[PDB]
Parts: sequence; structure tokens; C-alpha cells
Amino acid sequence: IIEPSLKALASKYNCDKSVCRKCYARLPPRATNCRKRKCGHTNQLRPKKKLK
Amino acid sequence: SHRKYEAPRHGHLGFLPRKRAASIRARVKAFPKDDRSKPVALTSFLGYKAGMTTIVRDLDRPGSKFHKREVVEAVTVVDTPPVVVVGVVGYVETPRGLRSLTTVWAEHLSDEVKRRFYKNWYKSKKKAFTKYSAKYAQDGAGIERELARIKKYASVVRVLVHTQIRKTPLAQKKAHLAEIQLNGGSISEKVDWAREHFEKTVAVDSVFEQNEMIDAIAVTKGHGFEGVTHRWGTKKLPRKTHRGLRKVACIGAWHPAHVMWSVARAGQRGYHSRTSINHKIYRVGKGDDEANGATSFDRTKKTITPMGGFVHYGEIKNDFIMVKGCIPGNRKRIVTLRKSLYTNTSRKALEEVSLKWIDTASKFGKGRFQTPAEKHAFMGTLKKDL
Amino acid sequence: MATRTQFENSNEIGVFSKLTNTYCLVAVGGSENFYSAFEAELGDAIPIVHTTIAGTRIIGRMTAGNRRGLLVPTQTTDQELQHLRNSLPDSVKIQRVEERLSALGNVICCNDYVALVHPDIDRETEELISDVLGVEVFRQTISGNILVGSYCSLSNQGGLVHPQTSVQDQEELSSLLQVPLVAGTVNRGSSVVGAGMVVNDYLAVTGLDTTAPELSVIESIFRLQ
Amino acid sequence: SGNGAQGTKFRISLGLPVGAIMNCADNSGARNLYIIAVKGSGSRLNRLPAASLGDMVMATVKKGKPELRKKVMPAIVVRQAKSWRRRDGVFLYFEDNAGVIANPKGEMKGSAITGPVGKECADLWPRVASNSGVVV
RNA sequence: GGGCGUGUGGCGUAGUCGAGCGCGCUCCCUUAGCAUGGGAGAGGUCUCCGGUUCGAUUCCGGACUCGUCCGCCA
RNA sequence: CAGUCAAGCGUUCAUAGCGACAUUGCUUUUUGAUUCUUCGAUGUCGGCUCUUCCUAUCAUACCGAAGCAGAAUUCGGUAAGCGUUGGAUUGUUCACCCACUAAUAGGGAACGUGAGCUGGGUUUAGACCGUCGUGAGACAGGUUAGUUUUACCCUACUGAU
RNA sequence: UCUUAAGGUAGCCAAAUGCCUCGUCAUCUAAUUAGUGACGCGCAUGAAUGGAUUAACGAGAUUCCCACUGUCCCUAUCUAC
Ligand SMILES: [Mg+2]
Ligand SMILES: [Mg+2]
Ligand SMILES: [Mg+2]
Ligand SMILES: [Mg+2]
Ligand SMILES: [Zn+2]
Repeated sequence: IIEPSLKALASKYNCDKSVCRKCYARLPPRATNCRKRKCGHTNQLRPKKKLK
Repeated sequence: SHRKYEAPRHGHLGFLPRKRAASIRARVKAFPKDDRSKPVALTSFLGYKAGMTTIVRDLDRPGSKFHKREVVEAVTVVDTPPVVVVGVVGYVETPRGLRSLTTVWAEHLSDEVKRRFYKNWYKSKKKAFTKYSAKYAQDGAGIERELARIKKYASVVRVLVHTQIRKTPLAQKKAHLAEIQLNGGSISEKVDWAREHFEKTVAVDSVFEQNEMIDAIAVTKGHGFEGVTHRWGTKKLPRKTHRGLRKVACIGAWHPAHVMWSVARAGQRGYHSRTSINHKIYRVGKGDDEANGATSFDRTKKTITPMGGFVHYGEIKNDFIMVKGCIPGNRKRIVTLRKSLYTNTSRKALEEVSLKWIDTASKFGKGRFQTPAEKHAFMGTLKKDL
Repeated sequence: MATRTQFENSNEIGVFSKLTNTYCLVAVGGSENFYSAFEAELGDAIPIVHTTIAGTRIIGRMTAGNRRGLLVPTQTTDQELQHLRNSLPDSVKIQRVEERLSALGNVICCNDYVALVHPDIDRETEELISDVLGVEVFRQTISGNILVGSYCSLSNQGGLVHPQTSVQDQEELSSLLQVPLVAGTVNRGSSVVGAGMVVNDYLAVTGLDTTAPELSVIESIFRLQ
Repeated sequence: SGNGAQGTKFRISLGLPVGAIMNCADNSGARNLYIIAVKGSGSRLNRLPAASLGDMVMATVKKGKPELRKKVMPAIVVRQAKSWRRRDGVFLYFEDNAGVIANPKGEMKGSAITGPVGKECADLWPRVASNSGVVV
């Protein structure tokens, strides 16, 4: 156990992201398009897979 | 089609072309980086390779299985008489690189250094630097204007030095002359050091000291024209091979329709200039001293010269550098010993080394004895001894 | 205690260490836990010497030790001999042995009073053992095992022998040594018990894989409680 | 060697390539060991994997007891007979090639070793040093 | 390597989605032999595993196994 | 060899990993198709040896994702800098086992490489068997024996004036 | 019973003769498309087209073992021309 607030603060940077389906890039959670050129700024995004 | 089995490339492409060196004295392509805080000192030295021997020392490596245990190692000996400073030169820096602008010589030049400026010394009027010494013996007029010119300009100061070949058992009589960089103080302090040290000798312990990692620059031993099997280490062809088997079978494909530069071929082997780095100094010996070969544990008064002398070289009556391992070049060759270009910690470059015993048996055979007193004590009296 | 210890992963402590009543010897290339076991259990009363015998980390199989004396092979250097002479107390005698079998821990199984040796040792070496150690000597094999030092662990209180040993050999050796002997295993069933562990009057040190019934057999036969 | 090594080993001059037959020094009933592999050996075109003293090899019993023949088992080289240099610079060699049988963890299948063993092998394998009579 | 088919009791073999016979032998009776015959026996995870069905040997998918057929160069 | 779509699988959950029914491509290490060049001749198998190149990356470097707790593993990115083995059988390429290893990745260079080798195979003339044929003879059916020529020229390359 | 007269007998075999085929089992080896011993619905064995066996012999073809070695690991050196 870390602490509940400290787990929230660490998960803000480590777990509450989104993943581009084409190029696996770690993206902002409210993003609409990937920031990478190689996937062509696609809008195929998924949430980052949580535990539990 | 593709090669059926992978294998590493034979030989090193960075040591190309494998041609004869331009001179018998290898060039120092780089000097240690200067900083203007240390006192004025040379960056390198010249000596003559004499030969190899063994030592026994107690190894100090905290963690090795041979910690605090005796090991026997091969060292090589470089005979180093004190070098004579004749001349300095300054280099300005241009957008096309470094460029010398003046050279100021010493006044009295010895015969062994002024033999370098001749191909037929025995039939000559010996007129060399005569009008230059006539430029000297005024008060200062044609001299410190060039010296103040080197002070005003010339971001790099190098000193022209020459060996004392007559102090060695070599039969050459013609000294070797070289430029050695100074790496201390300002430009004015460098040229003041050079001006004070004109016509003077510099000893090897003024530049080197024990447990120092240095570089050896020398031209390797020559071997003439050599086939590809020993020149490059390629695999010998099988026994039933028509038209010979010390060859390379395929020297290239159909396309590109040329022999490539990367294909191993026959030619000159050896006599290339090489720079070998990271050699530790074990002993800076003094020639004005008996018991050079003695240590604190052996303590028998014997010089570093073996029984019967060094094979093909002779005696070590001058100062010497005992350095660990093998250096390029054969015996009787000029070799330039250079300070390290970087600071190496490594827990091996910082090891303090104290020798226990130095081998002085004969290298002209299976020598049994270190000293003639020991040989006489073991064998008793002979017929020739009455 | 039979103390669980490893030599950097090795569960054979008798190979890398030699323990007597008066002194202890440990290899120079040892871990902090391995040194800390002997330092904590032995205390400051008994000297622990970090030593190398004949340039080898193995010291228990190279040397045979007693409270009165220590025996070292011929290949032991003068620096190691002088270091042992300085580090050891004045009571013990250190003497080089010039003998072909040359691995004295394997050859000799000994305690304070009585010793078992390899049958084929030389008579000068037997007299040297009887002189330096002050110990009466028998030439015997443990059920056909000539390496009595490797295949027996011996102390004053009792002894552990090889597991595959004939019972008749057990009472014969017990009557010959005047101590009770138990056939047993050490280090999860390893046969080499003397190489497996070291023991003295109040301490036994064994490998970590030595199981609880084996450790109980050790403390029972050596009376360490 | 590899897994069951107790420490490292300095380079010993390799004397036993693949196909070498050495004597079987222990009392396991095997007479000779035939080397088919060396643990930890590198890869070079046409180069035979060779063994030195103290190395662990893969071997088959060519001559011996039938329950030991016709299978591969690990072995440890204890006598080399090709001269090698130590760091104190003596060149030494035995008069025969000899090894013992072991598991992959290194403990001996047999119980006693006949003849000498090398100290570079006895330091590296403790079970060999345990069952060894004389260590040189 | 691929294609195509295949698989049932201890053995052989029949089955439309609603596991049976023979043989071997389990027993008993039968008999002047050159020893038979009669009556009741047991026996399957339908190759296996899923799905559909209400239930699949029976339908289907996958895997396994065996039999076939066709295949390299100069 | 790679896309796109997403019915399904994946306990639950299209897309962690997958993915039917479709459909768009790339490649020229497959095999065909064609017949352009060469029949006053470009030496047609495989192996050995040796250099270089490609990346559609097996390992090593640094990373992103997971049905990533650790350990082990899988998917993907920049990456060809660096390496990619020893053997039994077979003339083999291929294959299949034994074993080591960080790993035992795929390919090109006139299906690289015979005035570099070898000649086991194929592919002359001798000979045997089986099948076919009345026969002479035939058989990508099997077997055994069977001459591997020349550089001193130009260029290229390696060294030397 | 046909075909066409008679239908392969004694022996032998994945044989120099077996496509499938690197047939199946055993043995030989760490591993064997090789060898040997068996098996036989044998594409397409077989009896003076001679069948089977066979001591001795063979610059015949093939497999294994001992000895031996630069064939090889992995190359080095010397002499003459
Ligand atoms: Mg090729
Ligand atoms: Mg390749
Ligand atoms: Mg000599
Ligand atoms: Mg090869
Ligand atoms: Zn993206």
C-alpha cells in the first residue's frame, strides 16, 4: 500500500493515459488524435488497460 | 546468392594501406591536451628499444584469485640517454590548420645532430648553421625578435630535441631529431623554458615516473612481400588444390566487375608505423648507478644488462625505462614514448607496482645463472681458471 | 547450533573452512554472511584467520587441524606460512608435510584425542602427525572409503560417518575411536559429511540445504545443547 | 563450465577438442569418456569446441558398464596432459587426459578419484575437491 | 511438405439425431471316443474436445492419429 | 509478405492477443507464362573459400503495449553497428536428429564465385539388373568405371619506384 | 470358370532388381536418407534368360572396429629447384 492520495497522484502520470491502437503511443487521456507522424495522427485510441 | 555460413571479416580495415612507412621514426600524430596551469614539461621522449626480460612482482588486485601473490611478467627495456634540446618552433593556427612560422635554433650544434643534415658526411666542408651562428654572437639583434614573434603569435610551442646516439652501443653516429610539445604555462613561459634549455640535456625522469601509463609509437618489424595466408590470416585451401593453396579462392563476384579494396591480397607485411597505448612503467632506471637490476627484495648488486649483453643490442650503460609487456618495433629501433592522452583510473592504471626480482640470465641460450659470481660459485673452478 | 551458511552459493562449509576448538580458518574470497556467521557464533575468544593454502580457496580439504597443531601441505608458500604463524596463537604448532597425497583434510580425520588416516600414508607422515598433533593414529577405511576426512565428521563428543556404512564397521570404528558414531546425511542428502560441515565442542556450521532431521542428528551426536 | 561454477577461471590452454577420449578417473565403473561438447564454448566457422582443465563437458561412455553406455552425461576435466601456463608462470602438464562424471549441478556421480587433480579444477568444483585424493 | 479421406466393446464390424451382432472367453450343462454342442455372461468414455440441439456416433468446428496421392536440382 | 472492414474468439470484453465473409496491395530468394538477346559455344548441381550489399530483426542497445504482480513470455518502434556455430545420414539445395550458444534470422550480387578448387551427382563412349520391345534398342528407374586446358596483354586490386 | 496355352513351383528379396520409400521392426551411434539381420499382395524376384548356397582368390563396390597419422582444429618452420 502506498497511500490512497499518493496512489492517485502516481496513477495520474502512470495509468490515466490513452494508447494509440496503431503505434502504441502513450497519449493524454482526453486526446482525440495521436501526436505521432508514423500513424498519420489517427483517431483510433483506447484507454490504457488498468489492473483489478 | 548469400554466403552459406557467416564468419567475421579477416583483418582490420582501419590499418590500411599496409605499405612501408615513410620514415624509420614514427610520427607523433597527437600530443596530450594542454592546460596552462602545470609547470612547463615535455609531452614525450625518444629512446631505443633494447630487448625484453621477465620480472616477478606481488600482484595487488583486491578481488582476484591471485591477490597478494607472486606473478611473473614480461617487460621490455628502452634505452634512454638524456636528450639534447636544440631549437624551438612555434605554430599559429589558421583556418587551414596549424602552421609553423619561425624556428629558432641553439648556438652550438654537435656533430651527431648536424650529421642529420647530410647524406655524405665524410666528404663535406661541414658548413651547416655557420651563418646562423654568425647571426648569433651579436648582442641579441636577430634572435629575440623571432622569440618575441613566437611570444606574440604561435598558440603552440614545440621543442626540437635530438638523441645522443653516441652514448648507445649502436654504430649509427647520426642522431635522431624530433619535435616534442610543451604542455605547461603560458606561451612566454614555454619559450623562456626553451631559451634557457638550449644546448642542455633533459633526463627521462624529468618527464616520466613510475606507475605511469604511456604510449609507444614505433615502426614495426619488416617482413617484405608476404602471401595472403600470413598477411591477413585467411584459411588455407585444402590439400588437393591445383595451382596452389596459400590463396583466397574467390576474390570477388561477377558484379561489380572489379576487385574490391576490401579483398585480402598479397603485399608488404610489417614496417608500418603503430601507436600502442596503455603500457605501465615499472622502473625508471638510472645509468649512473650500479644495482639497476636489484630490487628491495633481491638486493644483489647487478645491472639491468643480462649475461653476455642484450642479444643484437649490447649494454644499457645509460638510463632506461622498464615498461610492461610488448611494444611495436624490434631491437635497435628508435621509439617515441608518449604521455597518455587521457586520465585512466580503471583500478589497473592506478595500481602501485614494486618489483621483487629481475631476470638477468643470458638470452642467447637457456641461461642458468644471473651473475658470473653465481655461475662460478655453482660450477666451482674450471681448467681455464687457475 | 548447526548454523546455516553458504560459501557464495556453496553448501559445503568443510571444504572452505577448518574449525577447531582453539582457532578457525576461513577462505579469503568469502561473503559477508559467511564471515558474520563465524564472527557472531565464535565470538572474540577464538581467533578467525582468513587464509589461503597453496594458492587455493579450499583450505579445509588441504589442511588437517588440531587444538595442539596444524598441518599444511608442501605447496603452501612462505608468505601464507608466516601469516598463519603470526595470526595463530603460540600454543599451536604449524609444520609442513612432505607427502604425496598432499590434501590433508581429505586424508586425515582427526580430533583432540584419536585420529583416522588414509591407509596408504607414509610412516614419516604418521610419526609427524603423532608428534605435532600429539594424537594416536589408526589406518582404517570407512566401509571402503579411503578418504576418511571427507567421509567422516568427528569431534570429541561424537561422530557422524558415511550413510552407506556397514553396522559392523560402525561398532568397530566406535570402539576404536571411543566415541559414539551415527550414519547420516548432510546438505539435503549429500554423502560427503566431512566436506559438508565443520564441528567442534560447541559449534557446528553446515549448509543451508541441510534439513531439520539432519540438523537434529548433528546436534544429537555432537551434544551441542 | 557455466552454471555450477564456484567463481571464475583464468584461461587455460585448450587441449581436448570434440572427439577426444579421456580416462575416467572416478569409481563409477566407466573406463573412458568421449567428449562431444564443451559448456560455454563460443562459435566460429570450422573451429572445434575444445576443453581445458576444470571445464564441464558433455560426454558419452564409450567403454565401461552398459547402464552408463549409450547416453550423454556431464563430465568435468581433472587432468589435461597439454601444457598450460599459470600466472606464476610455471608450465605444467599431467601424463594423461582424465575426467569424472557429474550432474549438471556439478556433484560427482562417483565417490573417489584416482590420481592427481589440478588446483584450477579443485578450486572451481568443491565436490571434485571433496572426493579428490591429491590436489596439485 | 502439402492435399484427400479415416477412426465403435477384449477382437472384428453395423449405425437415417432417439450403440447392435459375431468372435475371443465368463460360467454351467451336454458326450463310448477321433469333444463337441446348447443356455444364460461381461464388454464401449462411438479418436478426443467444444458448440447447435432437447439429445448428437449420428450435425458441425478444432485438434489428434492412420492410410492414400503428388511433389528438389543439374 | 503486408494492408483495410469487423461477424466472431478472448470468463466479462470486436481490435491485449486474435479474427471469419469480403476487398486493396507490395515482392521477385517460388513456380509458371512468354521467346527479346546468345546455337562460327557466355563452362549448365552441390560443396569449399572470400568480400560486399538488402531488411521483411534471430541475438545484442534503447524504448512503447499487454489478458506486464515477480520470473518467464508475447505484440510493436528506431535500428543492418555487431554476430549468427560444432556434428551423424544423404552428391545434394532442402530435410531430420544430436549438442553448444546471446542467437543458432531470411535473402542478393550472371539462381555471386570451375584460366579459384573439387568432380560425389548430372551429362558421351564400357558393363549389370528390372520393366518394355520380335528386334536393333528405350527408360528425370536402380548400379559401377570414367583426361576439368592457357594469363606473360589491357583494366581493376594489392604492394613497389 | 474365363483369357491365351499354363498361370510363379523350389528358393530369394526394399538385393546391383521395390515407384511409393528416408518401407516397418531390431542392432550399430550422442545423433545414421548409410551398413547389417529380419518381414513380404514382390510398381516390375525366380529356376542353364539359369535359382539358391559357397571355401579360396580380387589394383572390383560398400559398412564398422583397432593401430596410425598436419585430412582437420590451426597453422608454423626447413632444404633443393
Ligand atoms: Mg554462395
Ligand atoms: Mg546470411
Ligand atoms: Mg633467446
Ligand atoms: Mg566446415
Ligand atoms: Zn499513433
